[PDB]
Amino acid sequence: IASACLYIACRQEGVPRTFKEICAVSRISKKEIGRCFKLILKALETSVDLITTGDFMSRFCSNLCLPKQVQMAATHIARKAVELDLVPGRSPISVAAAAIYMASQASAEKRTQKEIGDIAGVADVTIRQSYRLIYPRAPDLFPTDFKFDTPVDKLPQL
Amino acid sequence: AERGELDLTGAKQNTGVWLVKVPKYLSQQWAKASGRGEVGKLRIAKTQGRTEVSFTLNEDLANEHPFVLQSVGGQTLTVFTESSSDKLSLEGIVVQRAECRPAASENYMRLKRLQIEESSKPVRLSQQLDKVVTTNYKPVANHQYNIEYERKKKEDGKRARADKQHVLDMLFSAFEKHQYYNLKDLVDITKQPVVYLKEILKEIGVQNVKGIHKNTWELKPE
Amino acid sequence: GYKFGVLAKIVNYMKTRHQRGDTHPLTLDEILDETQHLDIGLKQKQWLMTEALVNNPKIEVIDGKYAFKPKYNVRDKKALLRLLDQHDQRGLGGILLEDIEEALPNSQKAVKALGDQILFVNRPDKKKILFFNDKSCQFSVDEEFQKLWRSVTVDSMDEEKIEEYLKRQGI
DNA sequence: GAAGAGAGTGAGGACGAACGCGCCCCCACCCCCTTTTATAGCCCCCCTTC
DNA sequence: GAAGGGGGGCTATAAAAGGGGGTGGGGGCGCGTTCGTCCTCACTCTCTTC
Repeated sequence: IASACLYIACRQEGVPRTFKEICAVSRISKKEIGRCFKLILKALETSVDLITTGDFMSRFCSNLCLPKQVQMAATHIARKAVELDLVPGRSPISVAAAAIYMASQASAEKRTQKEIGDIAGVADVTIRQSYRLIYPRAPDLFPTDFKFDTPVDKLPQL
Repeated sequence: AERGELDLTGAKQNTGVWLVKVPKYLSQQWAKASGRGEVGKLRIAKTQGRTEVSFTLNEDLANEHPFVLQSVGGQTLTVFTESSSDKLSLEGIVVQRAECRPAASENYMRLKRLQIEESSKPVRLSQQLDKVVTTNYKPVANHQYNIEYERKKKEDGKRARADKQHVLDMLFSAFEKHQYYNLKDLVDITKQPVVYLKEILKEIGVQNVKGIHKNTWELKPE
Repeated sequence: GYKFGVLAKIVNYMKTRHQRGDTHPLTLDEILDETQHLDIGLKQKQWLMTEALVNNPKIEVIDGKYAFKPKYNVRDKKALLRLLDQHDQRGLGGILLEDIEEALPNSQKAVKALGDQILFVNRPDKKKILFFNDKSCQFSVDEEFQKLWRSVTVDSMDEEKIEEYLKRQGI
């Protein structure tokens, strides 16, 4: 119950932590926290705003030690990708992780898929799937005033 | 003549031995090979009214150690050995004490500093981190210990309700080993559900109050 | 079990056999057959014959053979009333309701039929103790009488004051 | 006429019953187990290519 | 031996069954301290004694 309450309190305050992040600090598994999470909402008759891809960019990018411009580029990519519906049904975390990878590979600081997965808690396969979906529209997603250390045309293909 | 007897023959012969205090580096060099049968030569020179003792390090070993004698009248020292076959003996009696000193003064301390620094290698100091560690509490769907424990429980499965006759036979058979059993321990032996086991135990068994630890179940129906 | 497990099954099998309604006695060897204890030790065969089957209060020695003891156990309303009467007459004490229930099947019918003849005392653990209702001298009064009687505190008075009241009122 | 053991009183030291302080246990109460299903994403293990 | 892909699994969603297992709340119950009860002892009067 406490782990779910901690998750809900984070969501209510505008700084969500993913179920995996709450699980890492608790002996309770993600499955159990999610079960308690839904029950608490019914019991309290409350609701939580739907999470967005940008709700985790600050934590993920900072934890990856990525420059601020990369963080802004990743946020723009993730927001645009959802706007363009290039990743329908994908989890916001996966979209954010893919956007971070796309932004990271376009700057001097390059992070592997495993590195982005560890902080974000998303398996590299899921990042690979999301990255493949947004890769075709890479030039459009990137901010117009973005300095490409690696040209968009030469971004990793996979 | 017994195992604890000490072979005091050396004392009878009044054999004389010398006790020498030497630094580690001299012994460390000897310990390097320690099997060549040679580490150096001990040279003693005597004059009309003065005697000097000095030791020379082997040339191969290196790739002057003056000796100063000490008074031995203030204390009596004897040397004995413990044989591996449990046969203790007295090697002899110390007749003179000497000390080994380094000939060099200035550059010698350099080796001492390295020895101190070498002794400081195991010594450990706190280290600075330029960046904050972010690999702690990494997001995980379920803890590795939790899933392994669940896998073991799932594989093992829940205990089944065995027929009363089989359970009764097992309970009676185990009664021979010990007079009284604990409910928790008895469950492990029988490997049956607690509720079912208690009902079977209640049908015949009873619990006796003991003032030493607590009331425990007794397998004897009477 | 060796020297201890076999006897338990004999008692259990004997108890179950009586519940079927077979009052006929059974021999030691006969009982062993249905209890899968044919390989019982010889010294246990004599031990059960000499000690276990006689000292126990539920074993009756009839014509050499052994039979249950339903007579001692209460199995009728009249026996239930008689047992309580003897307990009161001899001052043996009450009997827990659970003990009567197991001995007397459908003890509720007998208990309700006797009605007030049985005095029930509720233990802290919900256990009921049955006592004979000695109808020699009875005295029941209204509740408020006891309330007023309880209102008259007497434990907090000394003997001198208690006895002084007698001469104070002139009695 | 002149003085010993013993006891009241003052006053100090050791051990048991009661009060906690929890260790353990027993007992409700709940959740989990299982199967079925379509769906979608996410994730992990094994096989394959280089 | 590193990395990608295929196959498989986990999760939620209802509902029902019956029973094992985990868990919170009491309830009798043994063990480490604490105070009162019991016991011990110094300093004098006293009846009795001489």
